[PDB]
Amino acid sequence: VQHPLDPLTKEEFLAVQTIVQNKYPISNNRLAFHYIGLDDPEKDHVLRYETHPTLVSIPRKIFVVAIINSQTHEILINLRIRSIVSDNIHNGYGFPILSVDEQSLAIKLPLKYPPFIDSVKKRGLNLSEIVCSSFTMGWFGEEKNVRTVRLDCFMKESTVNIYVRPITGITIVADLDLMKIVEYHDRDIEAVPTAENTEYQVSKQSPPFGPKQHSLTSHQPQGPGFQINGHSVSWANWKFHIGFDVRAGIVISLASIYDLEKHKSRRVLYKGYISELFVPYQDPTEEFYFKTFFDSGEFGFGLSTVSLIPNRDCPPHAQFIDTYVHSANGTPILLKNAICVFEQYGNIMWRHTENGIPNESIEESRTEVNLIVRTIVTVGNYDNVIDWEFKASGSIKPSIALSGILEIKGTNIKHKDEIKEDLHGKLVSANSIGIYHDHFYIYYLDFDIDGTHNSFEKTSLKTVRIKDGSSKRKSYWTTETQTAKTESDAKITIGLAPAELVVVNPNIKTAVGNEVGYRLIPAIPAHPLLTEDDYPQIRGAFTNYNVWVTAYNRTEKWAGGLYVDHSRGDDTLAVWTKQNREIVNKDIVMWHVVGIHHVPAQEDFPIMPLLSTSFELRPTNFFERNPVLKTLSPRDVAWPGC
Amino acid sequence: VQHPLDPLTKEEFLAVQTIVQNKYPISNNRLAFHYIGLDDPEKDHVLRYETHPTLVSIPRKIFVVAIINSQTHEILINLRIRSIVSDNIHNGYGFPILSVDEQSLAIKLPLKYPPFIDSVKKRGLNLSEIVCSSFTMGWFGEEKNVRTVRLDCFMKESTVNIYVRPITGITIVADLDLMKIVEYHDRDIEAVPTAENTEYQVSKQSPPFGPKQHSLTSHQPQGPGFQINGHSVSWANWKFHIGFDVRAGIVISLASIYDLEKHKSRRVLYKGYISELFVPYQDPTEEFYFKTFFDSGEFGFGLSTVSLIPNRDCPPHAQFIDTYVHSANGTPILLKNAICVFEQYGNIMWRHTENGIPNESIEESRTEVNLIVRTIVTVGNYDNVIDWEFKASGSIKPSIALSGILEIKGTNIKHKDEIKEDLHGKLVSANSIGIYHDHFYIYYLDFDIDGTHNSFEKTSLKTVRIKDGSSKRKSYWTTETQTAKTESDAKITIGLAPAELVVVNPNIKTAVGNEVGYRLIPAIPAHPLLTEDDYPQIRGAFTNYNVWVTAYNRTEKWAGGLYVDHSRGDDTLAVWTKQNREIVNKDIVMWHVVGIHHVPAQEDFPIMPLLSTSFELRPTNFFERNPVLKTLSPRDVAWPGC
Ligand SMILES: *[C@@H]1O[C@H](CO)[C@@H](O)[C@H](O)[C@H]1NC(C)=O
Ligand SMILES: *[C@@H]1O[C@H](CO)[C@@H](O)[C@H](O)[C@H]1NC(C)=O
Ligand SMILES: *[C@@H]1O[C@H](CO)[C@@H](O)[C@H](O)[C@H]1NC(C)=O
Ligand SMILES: *[C@@H]1O[C@H](CO)[C@@H](O)[C@H](O)[C@H]1NC(C)=O
Ligand SMILES: [Cu+2]
Ligand SMILES: [Cu+2]
Ligand SMILES: [Mn+2]
Ligand SMILES: [Mn+2]
Ligand SMILES: [Xe]
Ligand SMILES: [Xe]
Ligand SMILES: [Xe]
Ligand SMILES: [Xe]
Repeated sequence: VQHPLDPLTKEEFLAVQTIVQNKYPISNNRLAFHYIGLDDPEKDHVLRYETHPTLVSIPRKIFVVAIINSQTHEILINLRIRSIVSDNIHNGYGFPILSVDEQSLAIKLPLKYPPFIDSVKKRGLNLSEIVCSSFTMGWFGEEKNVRTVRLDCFMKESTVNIYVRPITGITIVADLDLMKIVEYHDRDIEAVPTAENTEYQVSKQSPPFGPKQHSLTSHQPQGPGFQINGHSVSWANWKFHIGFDVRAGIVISLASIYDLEKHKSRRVLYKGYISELFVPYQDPTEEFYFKTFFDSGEFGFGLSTVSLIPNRDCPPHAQFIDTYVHSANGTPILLKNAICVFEQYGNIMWRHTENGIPNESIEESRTEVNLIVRTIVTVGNYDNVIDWEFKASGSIKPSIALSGILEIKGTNIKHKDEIKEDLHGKLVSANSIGIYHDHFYIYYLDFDIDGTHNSFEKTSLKTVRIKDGSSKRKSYWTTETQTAKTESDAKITIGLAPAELVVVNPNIKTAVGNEVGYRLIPAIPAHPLLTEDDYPQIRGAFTNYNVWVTAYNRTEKWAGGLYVDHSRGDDTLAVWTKQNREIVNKDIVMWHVVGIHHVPAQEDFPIMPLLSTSFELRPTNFFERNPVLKTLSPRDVAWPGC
Repeated sequence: VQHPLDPLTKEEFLAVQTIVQNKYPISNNRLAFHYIGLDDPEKDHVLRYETHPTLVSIPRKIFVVAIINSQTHEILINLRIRSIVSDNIHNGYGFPILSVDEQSLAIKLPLKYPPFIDSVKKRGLNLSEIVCSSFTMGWFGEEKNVRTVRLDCFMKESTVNIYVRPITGITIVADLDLMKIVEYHDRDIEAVPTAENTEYQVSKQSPPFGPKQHSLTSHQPQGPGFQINGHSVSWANWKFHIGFDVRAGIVISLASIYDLEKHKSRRVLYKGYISELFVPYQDPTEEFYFKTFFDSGEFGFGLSTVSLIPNRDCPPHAQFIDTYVHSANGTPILLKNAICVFEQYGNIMWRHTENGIPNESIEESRTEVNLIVRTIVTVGNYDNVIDWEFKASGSIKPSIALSGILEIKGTNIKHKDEIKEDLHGKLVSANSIGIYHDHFYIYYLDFDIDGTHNSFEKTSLKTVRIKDGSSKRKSYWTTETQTAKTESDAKITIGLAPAELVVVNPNIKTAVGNEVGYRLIPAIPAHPLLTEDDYPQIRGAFTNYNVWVTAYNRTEKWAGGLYVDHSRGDDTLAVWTKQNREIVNKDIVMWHVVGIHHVPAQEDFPIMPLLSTSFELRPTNFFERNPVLKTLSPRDVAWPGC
């Protein structure tokens, strides 16, 4: 019943807590769990299990990152035999994911800190309605290596929208290990933006409302087209596994599509997730220079996954999957409605109207039903709606949509005509600067296109000029396909030259002889605007290209490095690929960076309408012909479906 | 009841036919109507009519392009008084949109032409199962200016999928005025691809089918959220007018959004349509060198609009709008279900989960209902699904999706290993080359952002390096806004440098002082790969940039020129902008070129799954704040049961 790639259960978190506590009792040890996740089973074992799932036995192994007595420990546990197989101290740079508990403690410190109390009083602000939040500080060339954060504070009072009410102008640094403020500098007095009209909760808003949106009700006469057996999904011609990890968030594994013509299930994607985020702000002053969050490695995408609100975050009749996370003391926490799965209707699958045959009317239009797997991750002010969409046609469409709250920098300025220098953002409301920033996400995409042995092909589009009278045309374009030999050949800056980027299996061809493959259709690319030598850009060097390909390696999981808080950037994707390994006809992995540059506008305030992005992974000579040529539209059914 | 921008009614087409026949009787004149459309009412009159629609009287004026006795006539008619106001002969280069009737005659010619009959017999093909199609030939520097086309032929037999069964290797040129074949060269014998498994009609396919897709049934308890009064749509906070023209196809006009905070209807888009298409093939041999269709100007997007199939091309409960087109003799033809309007559910409008306030759980997620207006244009083998999507948030999202059939070049080659030279396409099936080609579409977007006096702003994102020790950061980015002064400043190649492109009203600002505007968020851009001096690229010079801005001019409607068939490219958007007019704080128009490079894959055969493209027009300081801050989700209703 339990699949080897399943997320950790309540029971497994408790056994981990127990096994680690046994070695390090809380009576004589300060013990904090900062990561508890499944140690990836060896791929060859997983592939053996797939073909004989009743026979192949894989032990559940757990990787744990724990701070014990102010030292970072890496602990591997075999849960079958309830033993610790290894326990090593991390000696390199960087620190684990911040825990929720230590943040909850850190944000109370300013409220009892006499210099903060005096700064607050001098501004005439109500101390009892201040909330603070912990921001990571990264690394800026210093040799000092301590677990410090910056604490920023905000007014609440008549609104819960705290992020639009900063108390701007105060430096507070807190050491999380010591749990105390180690630096304080009250620099500038800035007005706190009003609470008026910042409220986003319907219960706290007043009329008028509008425009009115008409309701819709719907029903599937034969129920859902997908079945979830534990974490294993069967839907239409697809099978895949839904996993979940406290750091990565959602993980799509073992994605295979049934080829009706060949009567065989065929692998596309062994493993797909978001490996890291990078959200660099563009305000170089003391107020914000340090704010370039790596959400996944600094806060945990899984740890920060929210409960989906039925009928809103997912359509009605969506099916929900609960997951478990853990707290700092190792206790499992139920995360209700962490993921949902639903079907989407209305799309045209394909069509043709034929009018070229005299005296014949021919038309055919068919519709598709698509599958969406959705999860939502909220880190502080940003909400990220993460979707994986599957289509019978074989396309997979990973998408990310952004909402939430702008990070506001407070200012005395009320109108644009008062601005006399670069504010490093747009004035989106009185006293409110929306600071310029980027969102970069990098996907790990372990394609095993019809098997593990794959290659990466760049199909360049090139212009040929005809000068020799051999045609009336002066020009045309044609393709020129190059196989990337090493990792340096697969570092692509999209938009420099026209090309299709394809992962193929060179060992498997269609009957006419084309290598089977999948191609990336990207959205308009964001490129880094920081300099390559800037400290946050070194740490976020995984954003240096839009696409990368590496040789598959178990231990290469996290693009910003295993330890991201205060990282020096000596363990990123950029660093790994300096080895310049061979990537021809072997197990390879694609990494794809997506992102936007955010120039805030007034529409983003006080809460922001969804901005949707997407890319498509499209079968490209994977099938002999259109895989949905023989796929029928869903039947028409008169309301109410009986 | 009749709005000035309404499409031509049956009655109006008949009056036009009558008026023109009365001056040019068919007893003494050869008369063909190639275009009959609404002569655009003057803008200042239309704006006056909007404010007083019961009082302002605009005469319906009709523009007609007719070939009369082998001369092209331009005829303007005032229908109120049933008179011809002007009748001028076109003396320049190029010819009108091909009529359906003359093509029907032209495609029969090969079947009675003894050299074709002999060429067909020599290949052993069944003459009674051959169908031919007329292809435009453009212009390639020759001084000759006649209405010729290339005729290509196809086998039918056990399939209606003719385009995948070419008879390749025969040149046939026919003069449409003379209605005869004026050139014939049988060059090469190529195998005709098999009919086997080319069928896309469900009634002509055999098992097995799959995967099974589950049905859905739906109902709106309070009916549709939109009303259509004639051609004027009211939905949510939008009003706009749906028009139709035999050349352009669908036209969206007078799009205004109600701003609840200001209690006022505010203009965004005066007029939006697809002005031209350009589909250059990349085979320079005698077989295809000439094939670079300008769909709209050569065949008519409106004339080529198909009837939408209920429940397939549009979801159930969509509302349909009939239009009229015309035949060559000027008779109105009813086009049932030419356009549909429906509402789309499921999207998150915005959300936030707040976890930063100790001991408080705060979450809010709202959904939006969006509006889709759809039409489908099929020219030969290509099907284009054209959508205009409106959102309560103010975004407009025009989209184009592509399906239909590949244009196949027949060949004796069965496997890729047999290929010894550039075939100018991919081998997608035995004997079947899918020839490389592009699709370029150009949109006319007459934004009148909260009024007619607008400017075009390029907000460049620039990297600044800090060297002088004033920050721990080495770098950041900021914005630099430049207003385009003249047309040369507004010719944008997207992807060269990072920037937001915004149309603003410089005379209207938000209370905090930002200019009201709308911004373009484009898809990954296609750029021309023909040389600029190639004959098709001169004719299609409107594709030379992704974005253009011109001063509003009534007569500048068609980006490839008024007369496209055999054009020399002396009347394109590129030519008009050599005037380099001023475009600061005045009535301006944006043109946006969208497109793809199509490298055919086997999945595209024998009929192709939908490839969807889109861009967003997003309000950018247009509103004081998030316009849907106070918009409530549609109410949830439980399935009633049985
Ligand atoms: C400060 O805030 C508290 C609520 O947390 C309120 O009871 C009190 O009256 C406030 N003080 C002032 C000066 O407004
Ligand atoms: C896997 O990658 C890491 C470095 O990123 C390295 O320590 C290890 O040797 C690699 N293993 C292989 C098989 O190359
Ligand atoms: C040619 O096709 C017709 C049907 O259009 C059929 O009746 C006839 O027998 C065919 N002849 C050959 C040579 O197959
Ligand atoms: C309006 O457009 C036409 C065609 O491009 C041109 O001949 C005319 O001069 C234009 N008006 C101005 C003032 O540019
Ligand atoms: Cu942002
Ligand atoms: Cu195409
Ligand atoms: Mn792989
Ligand atoms: Mn305008
Ligand atoms: Xe995004
Ligand atoms: Xe890919
Ligand atoms: Xe498209
Ligand atoms: Xe725009």
